[PDB]
Amino acid sequence: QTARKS
Amino acid sequence: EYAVEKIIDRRVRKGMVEYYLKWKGYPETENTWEPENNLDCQDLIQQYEASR
Repeated sequence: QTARKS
Repeated sequence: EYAVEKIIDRRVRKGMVEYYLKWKGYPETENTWEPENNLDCQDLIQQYEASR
């Protein structure tokens, strides 16, 4: 689905 | 914050599980390693560990 980009 | 296309790889760094991600709509050159806590892709993760 989605994810945070560090 | 961004839509994930697929998980390409998995590794452990600093005792943290990380996934190499291909972002939807972005070039392969933008693939990045992200700690598992950063992901909201239970389906993909589930599928990755399964076919792993």
